[PDB]
Amino acid sequence: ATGPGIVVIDKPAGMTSHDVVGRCRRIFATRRVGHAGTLDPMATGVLVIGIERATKILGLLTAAPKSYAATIRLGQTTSTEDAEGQVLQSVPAKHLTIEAIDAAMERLRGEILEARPIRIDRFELLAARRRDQLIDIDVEIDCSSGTYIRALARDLGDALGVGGHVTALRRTRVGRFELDQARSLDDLAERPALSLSLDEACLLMFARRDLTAAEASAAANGRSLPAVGIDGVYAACDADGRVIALLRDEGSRTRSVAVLRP
Repeated sequence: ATGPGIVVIDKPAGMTSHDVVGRCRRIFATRRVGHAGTLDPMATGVLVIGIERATKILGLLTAAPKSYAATIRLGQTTSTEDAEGQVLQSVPAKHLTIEAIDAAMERLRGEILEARPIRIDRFELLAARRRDQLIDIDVEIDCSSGTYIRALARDLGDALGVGGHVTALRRTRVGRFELDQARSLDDLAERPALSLSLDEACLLMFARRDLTAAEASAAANGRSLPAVGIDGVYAACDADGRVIALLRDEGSRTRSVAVLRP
């Protein structure tokens, strides 16, 4: 009933990204639902959902930069590298200083089936608390993907010689979408609404090209148009501002990325 669009969800802890999609299928009374990239079950925070034909732009959202707030427990390793597993190795971290921790964090910035390059762009220390023999640190991580944040925490613990694991993980950003635009699933169930319509999401994210009636008919069929030198994927709109297709300029001709209004 809402039409196509995107919804920014604040995922609850423990829930899979698949099951969020499941709940949205029920909420929006449709089977055409997808997400723009998994968020770890133990994590909370930003998960971007597409409804109806907005599923066709999900791939353009998946490589977006991400930011996380995390807590790492120094002094203990666990079987899962998070607080859900049993403690395996336990040694006091009490000798560690802010200087030592911060320096080891700085050192872990950089680039880490086919092997994929994962960038840890930022690894910033916010706070540190003593918990008897252990140290809990609150951190912020900017990365291309959060898939190996557990490994990062383990690597930090390893670097400091005390071991580490993640006790809290919260995604604060996916591309343009932060937690201030995110709603809870109960909030969404109460009043089902999109964050943005598909038109709104494309016009926010991409460059824009207004098409004549002739160009608009050709775009709706996925046929090529003359290129105008636009840089990157762009929204090709009709006279009414409706986004017909997402295109890319390649030399003198366009190539269709996705047809949104066939």
